[PDB]
Amino acid sequence: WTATSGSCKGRCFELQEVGPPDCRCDNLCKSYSSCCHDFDELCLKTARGWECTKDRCGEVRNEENACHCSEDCLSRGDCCTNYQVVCKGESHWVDDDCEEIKVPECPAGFVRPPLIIFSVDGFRASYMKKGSKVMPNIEKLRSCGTHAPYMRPVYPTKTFPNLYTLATGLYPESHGIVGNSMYDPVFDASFHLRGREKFNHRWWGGQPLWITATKQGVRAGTFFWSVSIPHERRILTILQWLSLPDNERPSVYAFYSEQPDFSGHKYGPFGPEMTNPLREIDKTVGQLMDGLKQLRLHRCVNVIFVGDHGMEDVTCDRTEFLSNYLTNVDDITLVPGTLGRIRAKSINNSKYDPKTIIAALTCKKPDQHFKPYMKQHLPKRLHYANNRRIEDIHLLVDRRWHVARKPLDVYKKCFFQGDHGFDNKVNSMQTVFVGYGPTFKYRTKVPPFENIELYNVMCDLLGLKPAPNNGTHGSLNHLLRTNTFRPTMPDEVSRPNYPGIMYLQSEFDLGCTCDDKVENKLEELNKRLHTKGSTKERHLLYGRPAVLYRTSYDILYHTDFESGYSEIFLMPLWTSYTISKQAEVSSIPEHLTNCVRPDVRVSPGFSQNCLAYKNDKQMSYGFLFPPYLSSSPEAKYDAFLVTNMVPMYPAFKRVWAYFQRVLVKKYASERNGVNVISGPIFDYNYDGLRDTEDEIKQYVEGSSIPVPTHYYSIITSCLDFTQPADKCDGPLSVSSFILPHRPDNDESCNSSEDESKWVEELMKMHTARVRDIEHLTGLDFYRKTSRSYSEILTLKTYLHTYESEI
Ligand SMILES: *[C@@H]1O[C@H](CO)[C@@H](O[C@@H]2O[C@H](CO)[C@@H](O[C@@H]3O[C@H](CO[C@H]4O[C@H](CO)[C@@H](O)[C@H](O[C@H]5O[C@H](CO)[C@@H](O)[C@H](O)[C@@H]5O[C@H]5O[C@H](CO)[C@@H](O)[C@H](O)[C@@H]5O)[C@@H]4O)[C@@H](O)[C@H](O[C@H]4O[C@H](CO)[C@@H](O)[C@H](O)[C@@H]4O[C@H]4O[C@H](CO)[C@@H](O)[C@H](O)[C@@H]4O)[C@@H]3O)[C@H](O)[C@H]2NC(C)=O)[C@H](O)[C@H]1NC(C)=O
Ligand SMILES: C=C(C(=O)C[C@@H](C)[C@H]1CC[C@@]2(C)[C@@H]3CC[C@H]4[C@H](C(=O)O)[C@H](O)C[C@H](O)[C@@]45C[C@@]35CC[C@]12C)C(C)C
Ligand SMILES: [Ca+2]
Ligand code: NA
Ligand code: NA
Ligand SMILES: [Zn+2]
Repeated sequence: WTATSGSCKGRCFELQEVGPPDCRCDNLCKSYSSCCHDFDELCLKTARGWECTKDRCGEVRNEENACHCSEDCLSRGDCCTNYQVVCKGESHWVDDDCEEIKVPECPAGFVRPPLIIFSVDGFRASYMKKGSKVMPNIEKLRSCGTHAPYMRPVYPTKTFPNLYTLATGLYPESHGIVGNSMYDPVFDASFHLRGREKFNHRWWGGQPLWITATKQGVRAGTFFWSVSIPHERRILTILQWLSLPDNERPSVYAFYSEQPDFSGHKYGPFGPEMTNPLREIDKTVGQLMDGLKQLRLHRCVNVIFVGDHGMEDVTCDRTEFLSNYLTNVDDITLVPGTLGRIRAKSINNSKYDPKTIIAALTCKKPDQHFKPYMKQHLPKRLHYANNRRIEDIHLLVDRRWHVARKPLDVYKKCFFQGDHGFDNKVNSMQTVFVGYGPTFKYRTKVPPFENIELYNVMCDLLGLKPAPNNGTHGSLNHLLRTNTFRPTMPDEVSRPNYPGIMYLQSEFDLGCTCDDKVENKLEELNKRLHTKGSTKERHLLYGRPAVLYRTSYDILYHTDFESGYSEIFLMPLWTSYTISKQAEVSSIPEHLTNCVRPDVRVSPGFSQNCLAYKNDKQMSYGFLFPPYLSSSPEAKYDAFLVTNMVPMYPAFKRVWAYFQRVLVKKYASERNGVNVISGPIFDYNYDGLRDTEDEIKQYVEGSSIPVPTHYYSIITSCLDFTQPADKCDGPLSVSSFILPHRPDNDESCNSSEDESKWVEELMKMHTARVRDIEHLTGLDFYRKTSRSYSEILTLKTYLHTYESEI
């Protein structure tokens, strides 16, 4: 109930939302069906429209008017935004040359530059350039401020997940808004765009910017606007709040536009009808900036112009139907569209089996335009698994397509030409970022980055301490003139042992064999030097990764590679080696095919054993440093050490061997040498974080050899590729992957073909940020470079996406 009997007189667009049943006068009251009876009359005036005219200049104040053209209007703070242009011979903000804002130029009583977030729904990255002709205010912000060529949204690329990621710096799996539609099995409640459940606070996790601000004594505007409030009124209301006395004035504001998304759905991202929506958004930006200039705030406020996701061509006829694959279609509930989430229609149906569903949706049609996954097998870069609101079964849909349950869902439930929601590395899903103001840099282009990072920066812009979040604070310091955050490297927690030769061959009862018995102070002193780390500066180029949790591990040096070998997990945490552009690939020799050699530095009791592999009929093994890339026949023996071995399913070995034999050398040819760091990952609870020893669900049969869920590699080279990776003067270039360690290649429909037709495609899908590998391993890389730490933080958040140019 709401006793809407109170009055909004003197309360229009109040910031403090008042409690039931007292009627509300804030920008969300309409949405809660809760506004006082006179809210429209007093708060949403429209008379005479939104622009001053010559005949209105110096008029007598008429309180009925939407905005004012009278002489008192500037002090009152309620002029039309074009008032000084029409009445005082001033220029529009867009028509002024840009001039660098070296310091804030704010009126007295401003304690810090305000922040205004201007968020546009469905604003595809390529609109900045393709629409630049019809967007002159936006184009001036972009070209005069700091911009990225694009900004990467989170998966799924839908409105609510992304708008709440912007506000919190969290992945959807962490903030809990995992789609526009959700079922929470614990609450037994459903969340939908239309309905009352979405208003319930229990859905919304983490700590959004407005709560962060409020809790730290920084006043916030109310971020969101009921759909019926026209954009011109939203702008005028922001400009009003900015004219409030110092003790009442908010320090952060948001404007939100439903466009161009709304038109994009109807017309496609580039439908000819899309020009007018882009003009309209630009006019709105122009009104803000003229209004700011009027208040002498246009060289004082920081403005972020930011989108939530882009828009793709999607029509009705490009729909896959689950009824075409499954006999049992009415036994499931599907959350459909540009992603699929499947669960049992009924909890009482014990004939429901996810395995049989996955199988029936796996590579069944030539051009099948979706791919099923259990959620833990989704690419780790998506960070889309650790929430009970995300169903176990997921359909990753091809761009341009939809999945649906049955044809009747699609013609009896076409209109649309655009949609979004797809994999967040798809070029059409990319969105925009522009920062303009005293705190941002001047005419600066910054590389693409992810929207998870912005929360930290908005906290920085406001002098707030950010809540714990998934950004990497400092990785966007290069966007900023001032207010940078100077993080320090985490302290290493465990220090390594450096074991020498401590064990005789006969102490090992591992069931391994090696034709290595075939046998000089020249090279014998030389190879002892190699075991002491004499070639380490070649193979460990950025220092050793720091271990950020308590554990017991050994650094092992070899001619061709260095490693940090875990005595707990019985295998390396990391293996680091450099391959020059001129390195040669050799074969595994015949007499070494099945060779595994004990490592005299590491006890039997801390080693793997070959018997365990012989007796495990599902498990084989691979090597982290590839034997194919030994520097010499003699050095090749090091690669067959039991301490270089890791468990690998035969299906996975096909992937790994092709990577090691073919791709590494190829990368070295293309990048002028590469430094590779490889290693296992264990994430049995799919939370994106390194498992402790007690969390491992699977071991090599009869042993304590834990089976990795994933294998990573971090491949680093010189950004300036005319310098060799090992002698690089400047910035680095990286790409990385996290490959799921799976006993089949069902993910790859083409896998019965030669690896050259499917392995690289698999690896591209499982591309990763170094930061992702860090969360998953508790390692910190790039500890010793010549580079600034913020620059290394940026490198660590880099994702190599393999998409062609935006
Ligand atoms: C991205 O950034 C975020 C934030 O930095 C990272 O997420 C954090 O990860 C931490 C480790 O997983 C986690 O710490 C846990 O917190 C528990 C208390 O949490 C409550 O309070 C906080 C703080 O205000 C609040 O934010 C939480 O909100 C979550 O939960 C509600 C659920 O309704 C949601 O509304 C909300 O969206 C959020 O959900 C998300 O997180 C939870 C986990 O908390 C997931 O389950 C959800 O799916 C969703 O992803 C909470 O309200 C605390 O109880 C935990 O402590 C247990 O575990 C530790 C391990 O060290 C152990 O020492 C403790 O003793 C304790 O164990 C006991 O409970 C066990 C399980 O019940 C049991 O097995 C034991 O026997 C013990 O009895 C834990 O410390 C932190 O909460 C989240 N924060 C957020 C905001 O999500 C995230 O990791 C980052 N991602 C990446 C890839 O880096
Ligand atoms: C849980 C908290 C919240 O604030 C919860 C808070 C984040 C939630 C509660 C209400 C909510 C679901 C609104 C619903 C109506 C919608 C509008 C409309 O449909 O008329 C509009 O079209 C776009 C938009 O999607 C919109 C405004 C929102 C967005 C998010 C909101 C504000 C704490 C953290 C304070
Ligand atoms: Ca884990
Ligand atoms: Na085996
Ligand atoms: Na296959
Ligand atoms: Zn949309």
